[PDB]
Amino acid sequence: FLSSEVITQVRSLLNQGYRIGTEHADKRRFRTSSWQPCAPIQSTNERQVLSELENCLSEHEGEYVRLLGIDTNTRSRVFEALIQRPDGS
Repeated sequence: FLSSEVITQVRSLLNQGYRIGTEHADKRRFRTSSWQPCAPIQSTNERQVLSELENCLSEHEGEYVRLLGIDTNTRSRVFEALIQRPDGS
């Protein structure tokens, strides 16, 4: 289901030792950059992370979903990218 590009980004982050997070916003909240998190992904197992990521995406179909890479020691964000949009504009 997940794209090659999203799998590549996730592997890259995990391989570097970062945690993966995700958040979502409908079209109205996207306007004000008002995101809500999906459930935390504690696993560092690639199969599990991708599985949970796909659940976030499918639970929020028709919303924006943003992939995050998080330095666990700092809790600082090191990476962000949109991985799902509403495919109209």
